[PDB]
Amino acid sequence: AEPEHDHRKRMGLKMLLMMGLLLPLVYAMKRHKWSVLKSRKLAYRPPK
Amino acid sequence: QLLDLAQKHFSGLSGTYDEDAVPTLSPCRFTGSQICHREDGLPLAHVAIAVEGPGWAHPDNVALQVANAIIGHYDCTYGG
Repeated sequence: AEPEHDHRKRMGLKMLLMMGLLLPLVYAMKRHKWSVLKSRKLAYRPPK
Repeated sequence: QLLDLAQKHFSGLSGTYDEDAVPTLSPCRFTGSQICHREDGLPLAHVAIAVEGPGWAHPDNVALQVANAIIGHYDCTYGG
């Protein structure tokens, strides 16, 4: 009914191991880029 | 004549010197950062952008100055 059974599960493990490496790494790429905004300080200095 | 005058008028800082405290300059950390003062009521924008340079002593200020000369400077009253 499902011959590919073994292959999908073999690929699924590789997918999980890939995502386990990739997901924290892309998040780290995002955070560092976003950090310029995430630590930005505002100050309002109106005149007089 | 200058050395004569220097001894004539500046000599008077002898006696004793530096016997309690001496100050030498500490290095100053450069930070790659941004300051943006947004004022939409002034007609022209001023922007100054810089990397960290090496300091007075460094032989490679010459090559920097040359590279700066190439880029140079412009102003609306230049005829070129």
